[PDB]
Amino acid sequence: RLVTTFPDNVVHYLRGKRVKHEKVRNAYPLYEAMATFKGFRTSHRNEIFILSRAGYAGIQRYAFIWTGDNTPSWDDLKLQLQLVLGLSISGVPFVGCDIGGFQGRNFAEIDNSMDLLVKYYALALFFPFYRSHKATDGIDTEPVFLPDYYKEKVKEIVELRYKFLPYIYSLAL
Amino acid sequence: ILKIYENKGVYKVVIGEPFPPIEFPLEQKISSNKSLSELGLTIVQQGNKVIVEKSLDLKEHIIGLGEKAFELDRKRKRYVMYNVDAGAYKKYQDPLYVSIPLFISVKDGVATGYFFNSASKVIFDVGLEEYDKVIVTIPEDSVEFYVIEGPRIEDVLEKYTELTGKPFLPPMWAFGYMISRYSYYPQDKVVELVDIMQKEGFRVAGVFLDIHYMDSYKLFTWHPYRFPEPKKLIDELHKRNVKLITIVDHGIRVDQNYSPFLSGMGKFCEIESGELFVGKMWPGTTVYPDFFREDTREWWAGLISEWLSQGVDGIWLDMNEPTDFSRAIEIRDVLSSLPVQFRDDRLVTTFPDNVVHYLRGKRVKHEKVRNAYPLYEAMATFKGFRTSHRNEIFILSRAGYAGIQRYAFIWTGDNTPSWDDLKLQLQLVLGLSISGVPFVGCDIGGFQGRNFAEIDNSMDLLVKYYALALFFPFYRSHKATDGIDTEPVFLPDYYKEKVKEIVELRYKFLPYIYSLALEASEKGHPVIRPLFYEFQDDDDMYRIEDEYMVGKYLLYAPIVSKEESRLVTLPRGKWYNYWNGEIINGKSVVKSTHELPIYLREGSIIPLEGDELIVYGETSFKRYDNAEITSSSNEIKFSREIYVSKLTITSEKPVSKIIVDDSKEIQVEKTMQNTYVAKINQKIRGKINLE
Repeated sequence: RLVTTFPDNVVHYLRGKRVKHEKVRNAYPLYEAMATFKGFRTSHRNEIFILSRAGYAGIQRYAFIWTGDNTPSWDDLKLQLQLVLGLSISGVPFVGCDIGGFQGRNFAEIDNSMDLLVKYYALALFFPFYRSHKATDGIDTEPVFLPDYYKEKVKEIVELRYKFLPYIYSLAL
Repeated sequence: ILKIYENKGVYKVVIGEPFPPIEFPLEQKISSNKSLSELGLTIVQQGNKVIVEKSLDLKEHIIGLGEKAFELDRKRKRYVMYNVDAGAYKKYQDPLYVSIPLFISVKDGVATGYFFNSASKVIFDVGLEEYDKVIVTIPEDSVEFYVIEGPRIEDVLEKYTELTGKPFLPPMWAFGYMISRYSYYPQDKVVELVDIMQKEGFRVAGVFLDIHYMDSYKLFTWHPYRFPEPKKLIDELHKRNVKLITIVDHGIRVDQNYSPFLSGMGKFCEIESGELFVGKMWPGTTVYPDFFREDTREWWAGLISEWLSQGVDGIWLDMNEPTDFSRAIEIRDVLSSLPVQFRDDRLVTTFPDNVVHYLRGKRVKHEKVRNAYPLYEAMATFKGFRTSHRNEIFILSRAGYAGIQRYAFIWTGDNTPSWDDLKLQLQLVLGLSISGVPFVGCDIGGFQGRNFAEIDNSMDLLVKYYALALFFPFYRSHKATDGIDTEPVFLPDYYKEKVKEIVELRYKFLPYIYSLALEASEKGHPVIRPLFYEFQDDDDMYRIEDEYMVGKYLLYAPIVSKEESRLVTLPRGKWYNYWNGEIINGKSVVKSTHELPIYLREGSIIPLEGDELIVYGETSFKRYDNAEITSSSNEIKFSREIYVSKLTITSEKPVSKIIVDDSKEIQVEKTMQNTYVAKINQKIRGKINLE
């Protein structure tokens, strides 16, 4: 995976000084989020919403963070919980994961069963960021495409979330 | 150029000047009034390619495409139709062994079929490239496809079957319990095993002989040491009423003293430059028959016929994708030393690109007609049975193309034993079934042995396989060389008894299954069906994949997990619980009450072993022996005199007595809720009344 990072000969200008990318790499997303947040101010937009995949200390000033490209599976339920809680205990409060898992059907070790999907909705019941996201070749995971049995379960879980939204938002404040 | 022909709700669209892999007759070529736009299609011709587009709505369902390791509703995936030796395939792997370029669209409850008659590497991009479109790409400058009107899915399949060919009617023993392995030998061991199986109560219909029976893998030969007395072997099995099916590959060994090689000369596949296509297969250096040629077909039929004359009862065609290993071996020889791990590109096992065939006198590239290869091999093999005046025909094929149903059964190849595979096998056989190939099955217990860690050989999983395929048309146990022995006789009594009861239950339902087979060969209706086939108007049905219908009357929800019970989704209408007698209202979810969750639909007639008969509601049914049975008000009519042993009537209203032909009255007995039994044990002229 390290092959997907910027090469070693890349440089930036931090506070007027020329520095190597490897010395300041992790702060890159922080400064991008900062500039994007500034973009909302420039528009006199009071309701700000920014989602970021990467981050560094301070990223909480400007954005929500979701756990990226997770794989649908029973084990992933426990993994996502460790990921969001680790982020949360580290200063980044607004977090979540892709409900139903991002990965589609590009490899065998993916579990697209509907009862697992229902467990994802239930797992993130109280997560700050509650989003369903799926890859291009993954089955359609919108609740409206589920058999009535499962559709009703997702419907009741989402309604229960909205019922607790006031509490969640107070904690956000 | 663009021509459109119509007739019987089937539009034949011709783009350019097509040269089909096989020609399908049209009994009325009437030029159509409907245009492409009224057909909802867009067509583009480019660099030797034809792209056909159709819109795709959010609620629209796409089914078919044959053997696909994916969910039955095919949306959000780009499929490739190219026969390939899939090896130890896993879910979501594509492509596989069979290529049926047919897909059915169900929009607003109405079904429409689309069949592209090209055996080239056709791409079906179902809402992937463009979320709201189905894009079909045919790698040829010309092509002929058909739009098949429904409106019922069954209506599309009847027309499709009418077009490509009705399934042949196989003998009843072809649906019996088959034992197989890779491989059973020497000949004395084959008989010993059959004896133990029968002695312990297992009714074995036939045994399959894999490649170890041949002499150095040479087709049409017997291993001199393992099978020195083929006649003895054959008579012993027949003496025990057991059929013998022998595997036959497609590779002819390049051997100077091998008869088939010498007699087949002139009829083998060639390469662009004119030499023979010499490759690698089980017998080593090999050449392959060009089955696209009439004469090659006649030559093959002759060898088959001669082979059948020793008393062999069936032919099992394998590796007929067609597969070749020369490329793989070439790579393994050059990089064998290197301590690096190779990638598993299955496409490397297909024929090279420079291979050519002669189709209807014309020289064509293998890549243009590849998928039809197994079809022509099966055709020639079927012709071999005719040449032998053999009425009971049995042919098993691994690969296939549209029309393969005319000549053979298809099994899902080299599956891996695992709990997840239970669900995969169900999608595979149902996909094949909804695509025109009715006689299908999978290797019970899984083919893979112990050549890699991710294989589950637990006995309770094995039992679940037997239970899963309870109603599959093809019921065979097959295992790889290094796999544990999976024959029931080697299981602890606890598990052995369970397999025994499952097999007995299958034989009890054989009459119904065989009647559905007759229906398949006459009307092209599949034997096993996904729920959406009978209830295409209910969107929920397209997400149910661990349940399947056997015919129009029986719903089976096999247990595909370690649980003791499962949730069963019942379609609209009333359903009768086969085991405890409960009748539940459709469009609901209930918990299973038995290990084998079977439910009968209101309006069912099911013939069982030993002339037994189950009737629930009003319907009409044709038994395999031509006897038609009809149930209405309180009357069961028979098209002709037939014997009836035990009659079971399920009814919410009590039944005190039945009357045979207006005179004799038979004692009725309430055995459980909604269940009434009458021990008739006598011939019935024409009717039975209920009171």
